[PDB]
Amino acid sequence: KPQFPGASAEFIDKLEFIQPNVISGIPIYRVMDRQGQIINPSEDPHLPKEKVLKLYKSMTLLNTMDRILYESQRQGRISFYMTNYGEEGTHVGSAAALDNTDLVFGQYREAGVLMYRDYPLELFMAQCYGNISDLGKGRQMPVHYGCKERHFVTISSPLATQIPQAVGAAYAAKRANANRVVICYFGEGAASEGDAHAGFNFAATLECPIIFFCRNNGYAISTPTSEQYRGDGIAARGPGYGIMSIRVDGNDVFAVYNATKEARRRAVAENQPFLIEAMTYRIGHHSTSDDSSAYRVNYWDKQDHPISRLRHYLLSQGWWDEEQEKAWRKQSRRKVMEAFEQAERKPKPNPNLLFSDVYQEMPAQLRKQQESLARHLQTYGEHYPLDHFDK
Amino acid sequence: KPQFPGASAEFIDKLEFIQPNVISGIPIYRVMDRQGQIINPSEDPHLPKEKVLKLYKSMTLLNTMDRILYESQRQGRISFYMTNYGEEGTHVGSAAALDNTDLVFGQYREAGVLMYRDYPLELFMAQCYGNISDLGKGRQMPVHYGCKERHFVTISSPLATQIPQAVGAAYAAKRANANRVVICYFGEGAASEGDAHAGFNFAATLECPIIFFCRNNGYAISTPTSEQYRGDGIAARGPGYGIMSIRVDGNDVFAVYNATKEARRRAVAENQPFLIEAMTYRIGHHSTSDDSSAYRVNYWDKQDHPISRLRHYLLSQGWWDEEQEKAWRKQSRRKVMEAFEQAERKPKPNPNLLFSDVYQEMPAQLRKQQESLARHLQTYGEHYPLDHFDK
Amino acid sequence: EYGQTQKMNLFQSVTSALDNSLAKDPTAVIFGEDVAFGGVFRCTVGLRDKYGKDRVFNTPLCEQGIVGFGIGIAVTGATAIAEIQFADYIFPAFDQIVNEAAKYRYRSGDLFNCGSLTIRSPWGCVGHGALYHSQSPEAFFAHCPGIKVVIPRSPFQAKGLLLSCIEDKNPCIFFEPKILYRAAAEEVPIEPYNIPLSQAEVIQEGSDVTLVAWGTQVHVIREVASMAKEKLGVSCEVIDLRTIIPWDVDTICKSVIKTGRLLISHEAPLTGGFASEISSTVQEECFLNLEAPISRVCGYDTPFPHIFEPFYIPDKWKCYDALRKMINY
Amino acid sequence: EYGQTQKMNLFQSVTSALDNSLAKDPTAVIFGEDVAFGGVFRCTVGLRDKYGKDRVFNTPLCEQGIVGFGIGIAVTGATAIAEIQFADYIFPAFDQIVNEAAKYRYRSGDLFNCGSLTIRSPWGCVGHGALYHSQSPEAFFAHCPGIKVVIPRSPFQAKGLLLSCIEDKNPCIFFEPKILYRAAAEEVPIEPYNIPLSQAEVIQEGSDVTLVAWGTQVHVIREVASMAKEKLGVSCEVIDLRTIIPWDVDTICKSVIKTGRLLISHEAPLTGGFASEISSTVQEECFLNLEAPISRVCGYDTPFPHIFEPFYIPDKWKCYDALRKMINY
Ligand SMILES: Cc1ncc(C[n+]2csc(CCOP(=O)(O)OP(=O)(O)O)c2C)c(N)n1
Ligand SMILES: Cc1ncc(C[n+]2csc(CCOP(=O)(O)OP(=O)(O)O)c2C)c(N)n1
Ligand SMILES: [K+]
Ligand SMILES: [K+]
Ligand SMILES: [K+]
Ligand SMILES: [K+]
Ligand SMILES: [Mn+2]
Ligand SMILES: [Mn+2]
Repeated sequence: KPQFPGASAEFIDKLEFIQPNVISGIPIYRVMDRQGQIINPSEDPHLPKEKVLKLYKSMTLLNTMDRILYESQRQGRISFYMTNYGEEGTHVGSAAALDNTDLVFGQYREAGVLMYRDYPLELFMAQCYGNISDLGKGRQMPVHYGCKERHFVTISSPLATQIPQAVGAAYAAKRANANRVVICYFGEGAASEGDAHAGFNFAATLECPIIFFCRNNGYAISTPTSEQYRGDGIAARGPGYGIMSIRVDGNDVFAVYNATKEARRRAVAENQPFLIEAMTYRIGHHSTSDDSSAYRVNYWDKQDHPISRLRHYLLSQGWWDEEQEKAWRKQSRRKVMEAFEQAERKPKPNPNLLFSDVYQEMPAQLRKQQESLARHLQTYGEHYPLDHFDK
Repeated sequence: KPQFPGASAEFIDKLEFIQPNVISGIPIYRVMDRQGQIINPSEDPHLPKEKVLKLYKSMTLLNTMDRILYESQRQGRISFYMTNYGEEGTHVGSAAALDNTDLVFGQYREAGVLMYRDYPLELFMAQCYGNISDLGKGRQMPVHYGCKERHFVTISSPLATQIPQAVGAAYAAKRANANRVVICYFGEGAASEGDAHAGFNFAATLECPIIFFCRNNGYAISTPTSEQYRGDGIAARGPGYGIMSIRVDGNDVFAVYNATKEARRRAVAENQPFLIEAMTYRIGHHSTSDDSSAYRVNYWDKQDHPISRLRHYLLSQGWWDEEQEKAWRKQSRRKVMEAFEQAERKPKPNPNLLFSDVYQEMPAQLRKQQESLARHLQTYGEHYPLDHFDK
Repeated sequence: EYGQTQKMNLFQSVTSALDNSLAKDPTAVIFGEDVAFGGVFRCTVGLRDKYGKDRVFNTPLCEQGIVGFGIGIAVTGATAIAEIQFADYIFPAFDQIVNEAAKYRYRSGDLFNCGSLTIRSPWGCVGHGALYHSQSPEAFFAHCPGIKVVIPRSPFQAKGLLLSCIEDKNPCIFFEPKILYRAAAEEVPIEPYNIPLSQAEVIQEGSDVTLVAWGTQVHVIREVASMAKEKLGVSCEVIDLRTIIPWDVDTICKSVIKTGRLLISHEAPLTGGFASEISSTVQEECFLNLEAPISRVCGYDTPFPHIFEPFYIPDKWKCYDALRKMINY
Repeated sequence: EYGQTQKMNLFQSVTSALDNSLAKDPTAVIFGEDVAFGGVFRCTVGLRDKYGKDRVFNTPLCEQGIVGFGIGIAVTGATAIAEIQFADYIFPAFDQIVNEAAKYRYRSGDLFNCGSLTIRSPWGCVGHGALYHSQSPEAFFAHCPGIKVVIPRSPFQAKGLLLSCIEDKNPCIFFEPKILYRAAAEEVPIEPYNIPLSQAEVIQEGSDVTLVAWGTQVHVIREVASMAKEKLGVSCEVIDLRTIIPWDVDTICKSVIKTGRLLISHEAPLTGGFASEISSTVQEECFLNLEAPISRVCGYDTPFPHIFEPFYIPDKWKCYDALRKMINY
């Protein structure tokens, strides 16, 4: 028997290289088919009607808000936007499986998690407009949301940085006996970053209660996955770090839910990381700065959409109908438009706020710069958009 | 059938998390037992006597040099040293399988590769002393060797940085139709760094002819592998990136040779990366700055040593004997001592050389600083060790 | 001037520098995130079709990998033109740039080098880029011997300076002011030409005050020069620094010996910004000629804000007011 | 002064600061490469046994992970004391420090913060550390609003400043001059005490010239002060800066208003070094009092060499000669 400290293994006396199995990779777990029918009854989570209607209404309200904010950006009303089309199932199916106080770290394309947690339309709006109501004080680009009350760590643009951070939060949670999980969302592109390798490894060695949740939506901006990796997606990487791993159909809310629920239970019980790779398709452009026709959708939009698949399920069960669909479309539109109008009417925050929170206390030299802008505006204010800003 | 672009996979209708298999990991490939007997004749590489004697004499000459330089550091004659005890088999077994002009990138504990390539004792010495003969001009710490003539890229202290670099060299080699492989050595600790994840992934996606060679010697300084990772060592990570992978007994020169030879052939033919994890044990301290008794050897030194195992093989074949062992011990000692004495007698390089090669051409402001030191030494020279330095 | 020219804006002049480079240097390759289809600012459009998929290609999403990979290409002697998608995302590669690229030649005694590496990256404010699409990181690299850092002000300048970076035998970071990518076009030679590195350019002679900036901020100080002339009767000498390191100490000092006053401006934050290095050097060299303290008009010492951008940047009014105080000192 | 004291050198004062911290703050954890057995400089010896394996522990070998992980601990409100084994290896974590830690509070509008993070790292020359065991990276961090950077000169100072970093509600980098780890011991309070951040210390009053340094270099300028007095009859005011950012502008300026001359010295390379920020600020604030140009006596603009270390460093002779020229200016 080998005595080497680095591995637990038998000897082998024939030279044989381990070959990756990519052509027939980790199977994709699926609970309902594209017609919204349950494939295997023993896997049916039999969620109650009111919770399933919450999944659906959360997904559609997010879709409504996406359509309106995307168009608002094309009209020049907000500077930037990123839609969530085709991925709304990965968001609400996973959020539904969490405790309200489980801590979330994200990338930018997980707004449905905040929706599911009842984040007010007014505050999605306030962040996109950078208005006085924004708790972020208008400092970050649109869709960089954060909510301390709903345990959703403020999004930042640098990819994958949140991954080792989520692992540290999970460690602290373990020490505090919080009895809570951290979940950490990221794209398959972001999984290429060195931070992903650090997070995955630290989670397993330090034994942290964390779910790594990868949305694999086939592109990282213009880059197809054939150029992102040559292994069997992101799920196949988990076992090499000692992480329990699973691949799910991320257009199936029940498959996403079942995997997240089981991962959460085991991670919190065993203080051990889990990886979920949700297979989906990025229906929209990457962002309002991207024209995806420059490098590549309706197959996905029309055949395999999380919202269509759950609607079919709801129609099959007699839990929704055309009259309910029509009335909900109308009311959610009206609710989004009401938040929207209110958000555009608000001024931007006082310009002084560009200086606070750099440190907890403003250093004296920073206060001096703040004073210098105030004096500057007293002389040259007519050359600045002061009437757009609180005073 | 799933239609997702991110993976090639069937559906599955039962929830089942993939479990890492660590207790019974990737088996360790072995050609000869601890008595130097061939276990499976069909795996015997039947290397010719003169090449096997070169393996042996390279390993022992490196051992002789290690003993002398380690002691030279304890006497205050060189500032720093790192020995290669117990790992000399991973070095010469792999180097023996390469073409002379295959490009090597290393970490610091692969000096046997340079030995095998006939790097002069004088130049190992010159680098450790930082003397006038050092082609590195005395700029780096001891054991940071480099040789352009023998295609061995200068070692640098930051861990794993050479990994994505070796991948880029391999890409350039592919474009040039060099018909050469790059090999890139690193420790199991260094495999934790973000650079390892970048190198592995880029090698597979960009289809590069490169061998990643990991010495897994059970410790990264004080840190045992149970604290380094929780997966099945480093070999188990390769397949997840799409890299053909193998684990070998790195105290068995033939197992190391056979794996490196086959990897080289296929990598250059197919433009595809290979990963070899050589299982060994770090017999010495981490470096002359480390006292390993503070955190942890003779089992390894006496039962499973690459030099002892090949000696037994040589004795079993009638290719070496006590009289040859005795005469070789004596002559290699004398050769090392001769280089050593010559190296201590040489002055250090001219102090001006601290300024050249920062850029190819010295910028004017840097020349001004060089001129400023010259003027400084004209007034205050008696306070500097000028008599140790060329003039 | 340089054979047939044509009207190009800054993104197009970059495309032209890169096309020239891959036409004349068979070793040259271009790589990074999303470069294959033309890039998110369209700087590599057409090149993959023209030169082949092995020469213009996408990498995985990993900046430490991109720079490590490009160093490795350059170690073999092949020209490696890496792209980092925004200068704000250069930081993952900071160890490969500072500990590896910059020190490669020195630490090997010139046995090995990565001289044939250039890293190009969009840089500077863009109206609404906020904290991670607006940064100006040049001062972080200025403290690292062994690299060069170059920033152009216009399409003609960009193509000349980028070709010099590509050809220079030292690792170079070329920062492209992204707010200029589709700004006004100017005449640019179709064929290759070079503008020297470590040479500032005096773009307007003057006698009362020297103004120094780089990138977009050159255009701001040129407009401040016109305001000072009209409102104050003050003659300003306007200098584009061009190369951050190694920088053109002599040209700046000669100007300040003539004028006796220096104002330096840059979008990057004041503290540790590159203006401190220029100020402290000129002060040492020109001390006896200084009629007033050297002014620095910079970004505030904060991250770069979204909605407050108009209040953050060192605009022409901020720079004018400072200049007014300096002339009255 | 501060209750019972005992003789400690700098590594021991660090151990004592950390023991005090884990005794009084149950959330506090210490982690990094090789910290569990006591660390490669013995700064954490005994702590794992005393406080438990969940509180003092080894991470995998990945600096970007260590800093990301520590930010995450601190996001929850728990005190995270990360160790980076040598300051030369802080660069892999540069993106997590600059883009994440420094900007965490600002970018969230104070919804989230990583105030309870401290990163400690050995720093500065050590006789034969060469390029990657000798670096002084403080100027790279000085250009990053939202972090603090602190460097002590002695055991008593180190324990007071480190405890202030640990307790301060902002991410802090604490650099320990490794050449002082086993240098002379001095009396250090056994119990916790604090030395304020962003406060320089005038350690010797003088009237002709102000000398500023930090870390080991404070001891060099103190010896230069004694040489100037004996050889030149010159009275030097000696200031330990202590905090690199935010730095104590007022104390330095007040000294230079009194003396009229300033010499600043640091082992880090001249160009982009922190001396430029001090010089350019003092010049703006004290311009009318300057009797001679502000001097900077620094490391050369090269990587840090192995065999040439004695020729590289800004030693007392280099600093004395500069001071001699400045007084004769
Ligand atoms: C470190 C870093 N590099 C590059 C970017 C630019 N960038 C913003 S999103 C993106 C693609 C991310 O793709 P993926 O992770 O697959 O997420 P998706 O947008 O497809 O949901 C890139 C390259 C960035 N934000 N951070
Ligand atoms: C980026 C970086 N971090 C830390 C170090 C300090 N360090 C030098 S060697 C070493 C252990 C490396 O272990 P391993 O890779 O397992 O190689 P081995 O010494 O066991 O052959 C460490 C932590 C370094 N050189 N570079
Ligand atoms: K992020
Ligand atoms: K290295
Ligand atoms: K170059
Ligand atoms: K702190
Ligand atoms: Mn994607
Ligand atoms: Mn090891």
